[PDB]
Amino acid sequence: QVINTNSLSLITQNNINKNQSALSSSIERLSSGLRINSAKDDAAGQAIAN
Amino acid sequence: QVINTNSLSLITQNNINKNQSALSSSIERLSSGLRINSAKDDAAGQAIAN
Amino acid sequence: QVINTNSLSLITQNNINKNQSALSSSIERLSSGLRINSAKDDAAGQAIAN
Amino acid sequence: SEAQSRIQDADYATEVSNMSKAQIIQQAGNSVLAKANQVPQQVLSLLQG
Amino acid sequence: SEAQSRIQDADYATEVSNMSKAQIIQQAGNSVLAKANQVPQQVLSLLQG
Amino acid sequence: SEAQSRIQDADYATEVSNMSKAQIIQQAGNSVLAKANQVPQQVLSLLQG
Repeated sequence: QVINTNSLSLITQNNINKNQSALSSSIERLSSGLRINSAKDDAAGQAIAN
Repeated sequence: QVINTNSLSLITQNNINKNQSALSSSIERLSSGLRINSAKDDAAGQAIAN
Repeated sequence: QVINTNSLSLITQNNINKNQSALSSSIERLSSGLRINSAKDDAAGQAIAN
Repeated sequence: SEAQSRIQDADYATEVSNMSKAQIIQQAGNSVLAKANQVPQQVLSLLQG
Repeated sequence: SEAQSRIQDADYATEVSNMSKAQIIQQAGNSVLAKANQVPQQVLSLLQG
Repeated sequence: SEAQSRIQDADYATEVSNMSKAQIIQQAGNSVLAKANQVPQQVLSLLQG
């Protein structure tokens, strides 16, 4: 009942943003095929692999 | 479920390499006809033969 | 009907990993030609064969 | 080599499922966003102008 | 020697059948995973977006 | 001559597997590139135009 001052689309935007990171990470992992691609993952695994 | 980096074909390659030595030794033995053709075999036998 | 947090593909994936062990063991067994390849199989048979 | 490959080399079986996961959630949330943005004009309708 | 061979030296006849069985189950599981993963978008379609 | 053979003359057994690796990775990469670049039109879907 308000003019864009308290609209509930913001929570949907936030949820889409949260799932965007998962989507990008999944696509990148499909592309590379490696479980760890950078330091954002478990750094210990990267060090052990190296 | 991974791309050839956990490939079990490495085991096949290893076994092929192990049997390659036996195959080459057998062919060389047929060609020479003598058991001891180098010091790879029993060196004591070679000394006694000499 | 639930939002993707209880997907039944998990069972299929788990079954795939269960059959992966059998597949790898079968291929290795074909490659080696020997029933015993390591201590994972019947160790008593391996010791007796040695 | 076999031991190292267990740490790297992400299992594609779970990754394709997660890809489909993320895609479907993203587009469903997009449609829900559109539906939510389709809500405000009820007050304009009640304005009768 | 022949006694020793009877403990080692797996019979190829059973192992080849096991090989084919394992390959069939593997690709069957792949196909079932794909088909099952293609299910969730029924709710997406229901959402009408 | 055998000595010189041990340096040059790469083993084909490793190279066939390397070729299979490279071809499979290239196919998977091109397919995932297509699947990635077919995503952006969700913003067009949001616009409802």
